Amino acid sequence: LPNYLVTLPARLNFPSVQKVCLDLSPGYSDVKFTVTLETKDKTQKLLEYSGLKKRHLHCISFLVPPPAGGTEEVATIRVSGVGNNISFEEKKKVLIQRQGNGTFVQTDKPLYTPGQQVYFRIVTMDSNFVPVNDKYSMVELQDPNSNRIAQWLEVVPEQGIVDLSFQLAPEAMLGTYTVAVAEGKTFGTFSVEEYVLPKFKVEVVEPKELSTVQESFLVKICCRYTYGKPMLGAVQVSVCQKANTYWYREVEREQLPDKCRNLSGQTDKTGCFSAPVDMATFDLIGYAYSHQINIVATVVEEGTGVEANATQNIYISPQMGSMTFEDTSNFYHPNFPFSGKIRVRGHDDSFLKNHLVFLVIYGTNGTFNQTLVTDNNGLAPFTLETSGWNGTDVSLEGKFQMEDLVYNPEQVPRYYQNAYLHLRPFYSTTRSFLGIHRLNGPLKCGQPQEVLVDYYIDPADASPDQEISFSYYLIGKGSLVMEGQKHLNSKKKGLKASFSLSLTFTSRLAPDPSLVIYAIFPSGGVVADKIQFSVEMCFDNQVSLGFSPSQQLPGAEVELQLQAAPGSLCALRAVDESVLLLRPDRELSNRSVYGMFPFWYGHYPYQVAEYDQCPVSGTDLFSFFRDVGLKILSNAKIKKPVDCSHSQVRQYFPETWLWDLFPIGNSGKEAVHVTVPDAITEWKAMSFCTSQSRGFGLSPTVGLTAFKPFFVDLTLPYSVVRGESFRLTATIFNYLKDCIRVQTDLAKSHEYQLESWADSQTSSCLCADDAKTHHWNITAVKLGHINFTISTKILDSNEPCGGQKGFVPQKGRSDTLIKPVLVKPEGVLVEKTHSSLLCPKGKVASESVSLELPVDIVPDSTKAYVTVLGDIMGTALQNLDGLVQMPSGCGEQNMVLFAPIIYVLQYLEKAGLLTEEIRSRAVGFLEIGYQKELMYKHSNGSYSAFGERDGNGNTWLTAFVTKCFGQAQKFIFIDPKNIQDALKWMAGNQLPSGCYANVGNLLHTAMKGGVDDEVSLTAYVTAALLEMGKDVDDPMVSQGLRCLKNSATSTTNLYTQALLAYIFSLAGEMDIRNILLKQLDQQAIISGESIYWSQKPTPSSNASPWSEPAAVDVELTAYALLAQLTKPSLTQKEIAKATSIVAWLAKQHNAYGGFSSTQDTVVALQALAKYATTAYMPSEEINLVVKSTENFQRTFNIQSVNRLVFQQDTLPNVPGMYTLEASGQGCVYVQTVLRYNILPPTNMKTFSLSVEIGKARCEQPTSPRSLTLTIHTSYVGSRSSSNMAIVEVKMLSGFSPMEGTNQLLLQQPLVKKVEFGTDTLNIYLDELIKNTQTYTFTISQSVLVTNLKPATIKVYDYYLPDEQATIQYSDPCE
Ligand SMILES: *[C@@H]1O[C@H](CO)[C@@H](O[C@@H]2O[C@H](CO)[C@@H](O[C@@H]3O[C@H](CO)[C@@H](O)[C@H](O)[C@@H]3O)[C@H](O)[C@H]2NC(C)=O)[C@H](O)[C@H]1NC(C)=O
Ligand SMILES: *[C@@H]1O[C@H](CO)[C@@H](O[C@@H]2O[C@H](CO)[C@@H](O[C@@H]3O[C@H](CO)[C@@H](O)[C@H](O)[C@@H]3O)[C@H](O)[C@H]2NC(C)=O)[C@H](O)[C@H]1NC(C)=O
Ligand SMILES: *[C@@H]1O[C@H](CO)[C@@H](O[C@@H]2O[C@H](CO)[C@@H](O[C@@H]3O[C@H](CO)[C@@H](O)[C@H](O)[C@@H]3O)[C@H](O)[C@H]2NC(C)=O)[C@H](O)[C@H]1NC(C)=O
Ligand SMILES: *[C@@H]1O[C@H](CO)[C@@H](O[C@@H]2O[C@H](CO)[C@@H](O[C@@H]3O[C@H](CO)[C@@H](O)[C@H](O)[C@@H]3O)[C@H](O)[C@H]2NC(C)=O)[C@H](O)[C@H]1NC(C)=O
Ligand SMILES: *[C@@H]1O[C@H](CO)[C@@H](O)[C@H](O)[C@H]1NC(C)=O
Ligand SMILES: *[C@@H]1O[C@H](CO)[C@@H](O)[C@H](O)[C@H]1NC(C)=O
Repeated sequence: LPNYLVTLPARLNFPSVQKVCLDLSPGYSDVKFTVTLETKDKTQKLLEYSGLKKRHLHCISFLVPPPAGGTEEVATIRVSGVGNNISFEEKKKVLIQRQGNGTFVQTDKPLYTPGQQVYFRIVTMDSNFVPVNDKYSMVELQDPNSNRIAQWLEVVPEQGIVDLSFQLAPEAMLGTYTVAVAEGKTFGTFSVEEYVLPKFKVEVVEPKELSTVQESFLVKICCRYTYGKPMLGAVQVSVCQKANTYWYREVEREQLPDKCRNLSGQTDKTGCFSAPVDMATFDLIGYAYSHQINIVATVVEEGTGVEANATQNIYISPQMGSMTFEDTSNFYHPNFPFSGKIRVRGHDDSFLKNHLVFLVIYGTNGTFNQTLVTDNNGLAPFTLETSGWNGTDVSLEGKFQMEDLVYNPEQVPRYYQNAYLHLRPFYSTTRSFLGIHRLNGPLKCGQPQEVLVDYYIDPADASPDQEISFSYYLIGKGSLVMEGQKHLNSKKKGLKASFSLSLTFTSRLAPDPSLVIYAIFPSGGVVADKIQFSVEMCFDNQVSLGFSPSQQLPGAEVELQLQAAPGSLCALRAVDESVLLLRPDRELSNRSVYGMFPFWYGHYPYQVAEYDQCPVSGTDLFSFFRDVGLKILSNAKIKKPVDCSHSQVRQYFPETWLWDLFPIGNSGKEAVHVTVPDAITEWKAMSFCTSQSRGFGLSPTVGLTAFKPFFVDLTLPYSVVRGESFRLTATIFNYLKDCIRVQTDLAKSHEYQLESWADSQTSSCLCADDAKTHHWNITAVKLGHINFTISTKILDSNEPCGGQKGFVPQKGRSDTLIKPVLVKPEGVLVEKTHSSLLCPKGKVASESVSLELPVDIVPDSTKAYVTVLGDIMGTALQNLDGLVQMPSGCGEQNMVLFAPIIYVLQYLEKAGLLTEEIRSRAVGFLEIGYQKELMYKHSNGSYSAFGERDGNGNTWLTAFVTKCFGQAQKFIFIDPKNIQDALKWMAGNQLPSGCYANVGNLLHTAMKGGVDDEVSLTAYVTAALLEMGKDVDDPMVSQGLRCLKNSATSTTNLYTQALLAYIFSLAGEMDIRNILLKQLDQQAIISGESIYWSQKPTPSSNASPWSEPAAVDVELTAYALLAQLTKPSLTQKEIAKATSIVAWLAKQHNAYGGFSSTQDTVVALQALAKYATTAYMPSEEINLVVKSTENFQRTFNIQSVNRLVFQQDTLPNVPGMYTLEASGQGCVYVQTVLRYNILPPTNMKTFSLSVEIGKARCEQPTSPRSLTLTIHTSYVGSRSSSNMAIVEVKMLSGFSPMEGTNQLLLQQPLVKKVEFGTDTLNIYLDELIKNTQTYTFTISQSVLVTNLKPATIKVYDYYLPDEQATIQYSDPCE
């Protein structure tokens, strides 16, 4: 009878196109076939084909119909063949399933410091490696507290690629961040910590995984600096084996002592110490000790005493070798030779060449032995004659050695990993053979490959005149790739010959494709073979990367050759090799891209898995197609009839070098020139590109070696004082093989004095892996930043440098390093500010400033300038990042750089002056503020002044922060979970009377501005809510307002009156606003035309022209000015009263648009924003006249175009009298700023301040000097307790706080946060009482500076700069 064979994949993908094949044996000229696909919605007639007079295999392709269930659906494949007298039908079940899309997220590094800009990319592709260009609903970024800190909505890719960036905050939240795409369904993570710290690295070079067969192993501990030069010092080693912890507990049993072997010694001139450690010390065998050796190496530097450690754990493994079966199947053909290979490896996986290995054959006819020898690739080929096997199962085992190893049973056994193979005979009803040659190695993709096919045809299955049709099949990834038929006429080649197949491996073919070849004889029998290949993981878009040249000096040019398909867009990544080495994670690799998709599935899915229905009552041709994911319908004898009776510590993470997108032109190649970085390290680079024509591509990881012959290092102090001598330490390092003559020149300048003088000139000779140190005594002369230029260069010297001539390379002859050092003047800088509001109403408006100088002025510190702007807010606009020159490290003090930006933008938007250049600058500032604040978020959602270092949230600061994040949603993104969880916690702390409890107090009495009771807070929380736009019908407002009505009846405090007047100006109860505003007028102090309020007693009448900002008065005056400006329609008499209040608040400014502290700088600029929003006028032309005594004059111009422009000019004239003269129409804000240095006055009016100095060993001149400071302070001021306190400890020149100075102070009383600065240590104290407090820490000297000038210890109330104290301290050995 004639046969048929229908095949199609068992798993059909809805985006993919699949094939269904039909293999017809001859004899169907009257029988018509129709292969239909029967689903739920339709019956799709796939293939419709009648038979021929010969054997003809006819495949078709078709589009997969949509699965009905949205995700997947089981359908029915039906094959029917209707003829004259023949009618038969057959069905199978198949699985249609939606394709998975695999999305990846690549960050430029996987570890960042805070303040670095994080760049990342997002591309979605399908299993055909085609980039998806659909829009994404939401890309958001999450911080370690899982607060949503940025989002981009409706991002459209460019050729499938999304390129995004985010600026980290310079102290941003430490930990693991999360990048979410498409509602959290696909994501990636990256880390942020502080690093780059170590000066040198202790490296354990020789430690590697050990084996119990070693008698001793050599521990090699090499110590080299971070730039690579060796370091001399003493080494101590601790090579221990700890006792294995055991779960069982028994009385009077102790853990065994750690078997150790301690070693000590010194490094050689390579920086390495080495000593063998015998394995007899450690119990290599007992369960009572752990199987790991722990090596602790601690190295103290020769001379300086700098200590560093290293820990490497070494697991011990007894395994000595492995063996695997490659190029073999799990089946065989009887009577014909079965070939294979045996791969043999040692304990380190090296290919063991010419190794005698034993192949043992287990069978029914006896145990037979063959000896094999391996080749240079570690492969041992064999061939077994299956004619003597009688068609039975044979179990194969490859052994290293024949006799079994004899070991003591208590001892840990070393074993050899044998290879095993179970062979089932292929059931054939024919006596023929079909056997396929297999190819060696992972095959190169795209190249045509010739595969040889051996065959024998027994004459009892087919006549020797009959033409023989072999049909072959090629499967990749569980789908049909290639098909064909090889016809062989048995007269031309005989009945024993071979043929070849010309195959080409593409990317759509799997990394493991399957070739199945079969032929049906007229008896219905089948003979087949199945072989799987190893292909390189390729892509249809060839992307290459290349550097030209691949080695270059730092600072020079280099050509970056980038190649892809035409029309491709490429995403470059150039990274320090240390970054790819320290986390070899899922960085983008060919294995990672294939790893996204389940390509390993090549079996029937369980929804359409074909089981053998056995009546349970209490390797053939079908098994080949199931093993490649192919369903099969056939009537030939294809199946066996069913029988039923049952990281590391290697290096730093510096700059991401290159991160750009490059489009590839029509040429297919693109070359750009990039400048090589100054750092001496090797750069690894990779590129990935997308094209709609060729799909995704990926490059090889190519390198660029930035190498310079010699490196120089500058050890310089940061800041020194005038009159001091410091030690400039310059070291010169040689990385070459040869000795070079080097001459190091210190550039002569008039800005410092050299004590070396003419002794500095020489030319010392420096050989290989060698270093020469150069020092200069430098007396500090000029004040300011002084550049120190050192030019070290290689000479063409003929003197004996090394024995032969001194080497001169042709590139890298002269290295020049320039490092500046600040020479700060003595004492403390003082600032004085006379800010003026001149509104020329057509007339000439005039004011006069007198620059009076004190007597004991530190020289050259005198500078003064004048700032002119067309806007009263404009001084704060230029210094939004620098409003207050104070530490901003608490929960509230950070908000001095968040709140004022929001009111400025609301003013500039409502006045329309908001440019995109300004909006882009400002928006980025708020993002840096938002991140710092979230470090003070608690887990419940509230905020405190120091985060979780406080026990609870603070009621007032949470209401203040919530006020700002809601109004920030109009400009930048804010997570609503932060707003809602702050409101959820504050609603819980609302008291029954509608007032708010002061959890964490109402803050300090000059911070808050007031204290009297809890009603004072009920004022602010309701005020903040209404600022946010909340309703009067809001439950937190309405119950809040109900508590504020009976307590507005008999209220006495001046602050509380001005605060309440703001609230009822927002609440709309004008009846109570006017009662409180009139109580303000009777307390108003009018000085000239200025109207302000003050809780402090009235001065005589004299207000100093220079700013003396009472933070009580400044904050208080704005809350009145705010209460005035919330009447929705303003009279010209109310505008003028607001104008009269303004003429005092604008005078108290500092040099940066700030005032004196946190809230007052916020509240007053918040008020002046509401005034400038109300009183905005585009100024026509204001012409300002500046006059001085000694022939100095200056004219500025202010129009509506430069209203916001910061215009500044310094006064060349010595301090005298100056005259403003404002003419035009508009208003011009003019500020006068004076600076000088005086000696710090020992003022002890509000705080007691003293300093004890602990005993340093002055008689030790080669010890890193330690000074132990003991500081005493107390609040002797008028009130009971102070506010939050700063202890500002300026350092001595060349000193630094020791390791653990943070952790020392935090345990000591009242300390909340310790902060080390550049040259100043700031300590936060909660408050200071009248009890003398004592705080002690130790500082050490890192750079020698002599003739030490005194540094300044300063203690001051943060929210009251007027309540301060200042002392000095000096070196006791000087
Ligand atoms: C893998 O990615 C593809 C490509 O984006 C996803 O297919 C797309 O899914 C969307 C949403 O279901 C389809 O848009 C819709 O079009 C219909 C008309 O057919 C319209 O009535 C809807 O309102 C909607 O706009 C889009 O056509 C479809 N694209 C293709 C080529 O079919 C697919 O869902 C992703 N698969 C997975 C598992 O994520
Ligand atoms: C290698 O050297 C480093 C640096 O000397 C060692 O790290 C240090 O370990 C000590 C002891 O645990 C830490 O001090 C402790 O800090 C906690 C708070 O963090 C405090 O409550 C304790 O009272 C104590 O002072 C110290 O912070 C830590 N330093 C750093 C920079 O991590 C490290 O343990 C050494 N490793 C080996 C194997 O020798
Ligand atoms: C993933 O891609 C990497 C490239 O980043 C592939 O690395 C390749 O590794 C092989 C094996 O070392 C190298 O193949 C050799 O090529 C020479 C001809 O240049 C040939 O004579 C040798 O017999 C050998 O086949 C190859 O140079 C290297 N690079 C590239 C670009 O192919 C890696 O194989 C890929 N991995 C997978 C699983 O596909
Ligand atoms: C101390 O040395 C540094 C060099 O390390 C000096 O800074 C340099 O100042 C010059 C000014 O002529 C800069 O040249 C120009 O800079 C501008 C601004 O970016 C640029 O548009 C020009 O194309 C040109 O390159 C030079 O780049 C700059 N170098 C650095 C690294 O900032 C500094 O002025 C010296 N200070 C003293 C007190 O000696
Ligand atoms: C530099 O010269 C000054 C002169 O007073 C001396 O005191 C100091 O010790 C010298 N330092 C070095 C490193 O030579
Ligand atoms: C958070 O607030 C709740 C009250 O809602 C309080 O019980 C809890 O102790 C607070 N936790 C912290 C860490 O502030």
